[PDB]
Amino acid sequence: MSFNTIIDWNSCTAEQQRQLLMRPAISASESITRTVNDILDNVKARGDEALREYSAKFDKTTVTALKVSAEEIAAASERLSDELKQAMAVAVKNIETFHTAQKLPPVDVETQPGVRCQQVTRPVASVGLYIPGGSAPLFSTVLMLATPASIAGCKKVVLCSPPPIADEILYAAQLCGVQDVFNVGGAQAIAALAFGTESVPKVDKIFGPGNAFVTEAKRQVSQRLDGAAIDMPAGPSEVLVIADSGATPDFVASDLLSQAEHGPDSQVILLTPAADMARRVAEAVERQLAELPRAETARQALNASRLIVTKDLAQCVEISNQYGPEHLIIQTRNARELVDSITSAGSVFLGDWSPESAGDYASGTNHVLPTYGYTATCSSLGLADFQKRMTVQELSKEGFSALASTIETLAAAERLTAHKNAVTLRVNALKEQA
Amino acid sequence: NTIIDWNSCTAEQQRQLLMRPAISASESITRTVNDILDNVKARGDEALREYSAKFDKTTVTALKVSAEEIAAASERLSDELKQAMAVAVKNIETFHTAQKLPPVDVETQPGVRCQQVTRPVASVGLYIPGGSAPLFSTVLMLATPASIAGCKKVVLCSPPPIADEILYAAQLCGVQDVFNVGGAQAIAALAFGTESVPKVDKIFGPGNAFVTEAKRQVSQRLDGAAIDMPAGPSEVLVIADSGATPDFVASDLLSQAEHGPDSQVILLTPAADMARRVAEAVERQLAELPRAETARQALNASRLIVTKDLAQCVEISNQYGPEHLIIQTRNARELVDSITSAGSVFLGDWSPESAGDYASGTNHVLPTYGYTATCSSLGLADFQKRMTVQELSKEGFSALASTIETLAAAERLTAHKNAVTLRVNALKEQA
Ligand SMILES: N[C@@H](Cc1c[nH]c[nH+]1)C(=O)O
Ligand SMILES: N[C@@H](Cc1c[nH]c[nH+]1)C(=O)O
Ligand SMILES: [Zn+2]
Ligand SMILES: [Zn+2]
Repeated sequence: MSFNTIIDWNSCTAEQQRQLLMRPAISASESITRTVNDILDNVKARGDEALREYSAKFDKTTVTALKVSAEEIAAASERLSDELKQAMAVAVKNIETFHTAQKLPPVDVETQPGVRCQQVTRPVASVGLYIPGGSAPLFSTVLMLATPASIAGCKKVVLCSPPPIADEILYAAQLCGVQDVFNVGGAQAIAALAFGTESVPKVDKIFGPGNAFVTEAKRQVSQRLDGAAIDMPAGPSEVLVIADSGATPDFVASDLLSQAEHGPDSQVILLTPAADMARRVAEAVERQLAELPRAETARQALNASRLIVTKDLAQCVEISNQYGPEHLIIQTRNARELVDSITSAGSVFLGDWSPESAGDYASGTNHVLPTYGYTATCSSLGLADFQKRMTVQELSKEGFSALASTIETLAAAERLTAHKNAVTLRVNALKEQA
Repeated sequence: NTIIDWNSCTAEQQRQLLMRPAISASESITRTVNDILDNVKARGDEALREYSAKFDKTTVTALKVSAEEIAAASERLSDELKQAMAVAVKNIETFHTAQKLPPVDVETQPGVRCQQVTRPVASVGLYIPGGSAPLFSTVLMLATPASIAGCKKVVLCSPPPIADEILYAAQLCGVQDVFNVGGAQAIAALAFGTESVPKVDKIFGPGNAFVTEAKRQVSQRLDGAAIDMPAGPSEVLVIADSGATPDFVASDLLSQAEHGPDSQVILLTPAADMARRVAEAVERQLAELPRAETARQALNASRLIVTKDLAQCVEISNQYGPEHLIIQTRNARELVDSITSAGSVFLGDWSPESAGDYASGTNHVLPTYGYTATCSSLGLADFQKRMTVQELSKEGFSALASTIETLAAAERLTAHKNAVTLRVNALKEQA
């Protein structure tokens, strides 16, 4: 249906092989940047009045109260089925158990007698969460963001989403303890969280992906001093599946399609030692695609897919590590054995019964992951992103005295007399006193 | 001098007192650093050698410092220094090794195994400013964590000629390659790589305005590389009570001030008497510092503030979020819990900033300019990444299947839902 079939890796030239491992390039659109720039400055200078002006020309019912009332929340709540509410409770319980398990053990050591050094954590005081709106509300992200923030001890957690806000998002927010929910979206919401308005509190860090304007807004506020920090840069979503001859074509295909339906820009890749497996997966994908209700998105994403036949699993791992996929699914006989050799990936799924779908919703891991190659240096969203590491040290007189000569020597070597003098004064004071 | 009586200040005058300087970032340098990167990415080494002629008399030939050139430098250093550095490295190594994250491995539900593991950042490049007196201590601070993290490639760039202290330092911490390159071009070389300098995944280390600007740029490019953290002027804030020693407080403010003319120096104390004595001690000590023009210049921005009580010192400190916080009070340790924002904290009268900058073992590469609000001190974590792993058994998956379908269904993600149904049906037929 307008596309490729399979690629024999070793049949490609060294150059072509390097072109596949590369991801598409993004523009900059001098226009969107300028548009977003004016949006941010406007929101900072004219607050809620400015937000209502945008709400006006962007809606048939200009928003009045920015903060969703507690009454509107309880109403949305009752309208959801018990089935769905219970499903969310299961997801939150497992997400909570996994992230709670990431709490850093205390770091407290005496590098040498009398020289006590510690590392303690402090939560980011206030965080803002953004959730896109629309037809199909991806309320699960609310669970992924608010849960870790709650566990970290963040003092303030607020959320913005394009009005009207779905009952699922509102319920997901209440369930995770989100304190305030605001009727704002796009680059304006990011600006509202980053700068603050009469209604929206200024937060220290903003979490949550969005469209091109949300992404640009997050980039801009992270680069401004009067702005705020952000969770991570965005990029197209990806999935790489490593499958041997023992995998089930339909399982492989269902995972490639799950990722593909996340957007026309999703990158889906299959690495398999078996040409036969590749062919079967390609056909399963075609057959399953034909049953997908609204598969135009999935269809377009598949045009950039790559079903690669390799020499063996070792070459599969070599290729995967060079790529560093956001999601890595290992459907091979010795799945867990390979993990150790996996040097780069956002989140790994092992075996036939670990669908990407299980991780997006209820296994407990976070589905907010690095993509577009950022897997090379950034990590999966976790507890650490809602905290800060602070260092503390205390030297006793004895500890200080034994380290003094070393400090003076080094300070003197760097020609920083005042640093050296700070030690000398203390040393003489100690001789004196006793 | 000039003592500030905090509470006699208008609420506005107050925040204006602690406010940090503004930003220049003059387009002049934004462009200069830009065309510099492009050139390096297109014409690699040929570009680098063209930039050596310009800045500094080196006309660099071989970019990589030879092993023989390093051994010679090592021999020219005194035993006293070499031994000083071993103490530093040993302590730094001990503190960062202690930061290792114990592995996370749990079953959120029976048969649903979730783990968090760590992987090192593949390759990292370290930048060290040159000059007559180089702060070679930064080498120990960056290269030691990189060694502990298990980074496969660790390289360092520094303006030629590179002092012996830097070469020895690099070698002691196991840096693999040292390159005769600096400024905005050294950063571009690490981000894009050249025929001699390898492309790295993350770049660490502070430097002048051009280095700072190049890091920002390469961190904002798909073709570039990630960086450790944004830059800013260094800061020191001392909280001292009636029991503190004027000369000790002054020596810490001056330690920070002697770094650069933009250093922020701040004293908070509930005793006017103490503030006045500290100002006098600063005056006396200043007159004896050789390279003290900049220290005096930094002090033009200093603040000697008198608060009403100790609690108010903690309040102001938390609002500011200083890079270095020194607590010279009689119960320093107990105050720590109430400190919500600071880069590195020093407790008591025997914990001078100098100790932390050199051998206590903590890292002196800290977040500043208010970034302590969300950013952290450099540590092991900045040289690695967390990767999650999950494996659901047949039982675990079956116990979660319904939940996943219900959720996927609500988000209208059909393929996500069908991935579960396919598996549930397969299990039913094998049951
Ligand atoms: N795949 C989405 C997460 C998700 C939500 N629902 C299903 N999946 C992401 O990239 O964040
Ligand atoms: N005080 C410096 C580090 C330093 C290097 N040498 C002496 N001190 C800082 O943390 O910015
Ligand atoms: Zn998904
Ligand atoms: Zn210092």
